[PDB]
Amino acid sequence: EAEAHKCDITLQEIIKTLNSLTEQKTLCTELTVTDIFAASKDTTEKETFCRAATVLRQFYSHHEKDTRCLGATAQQFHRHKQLIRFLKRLDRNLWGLAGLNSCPVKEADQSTLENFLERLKTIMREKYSKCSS
Repeated sequence: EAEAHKCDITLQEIIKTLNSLTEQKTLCTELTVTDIFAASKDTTEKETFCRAATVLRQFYSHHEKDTRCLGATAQQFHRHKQLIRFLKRLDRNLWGLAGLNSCPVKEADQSTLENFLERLKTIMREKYSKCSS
């Protein structure tokens, strides 16, 4: 394989991964991030992945080792480790498909990661239901 539309395999898999991070999105999503869905005009899916990929980088780099998401139990420690891994995979694949270099994320106020991930699942599914025809 080689001739095709990079979107059916790499992206459908990137969708199930986007839903995997939606499992623990209540205690770790209480950390305001940037809202990249306030002004979408000429931005396509690839541009929205490189931007959301930069914000996803700060999520797995800083919160990956923050007592905030940790909690105070040994069980939440093993579960948290699984969240950081699923993130690394979506940080290289989400924008890896975009094929971009710099992505100055900046037009956005302090939104809550709860509504951010919410719009991430809605955009991935709704727009990928027509990726292939």
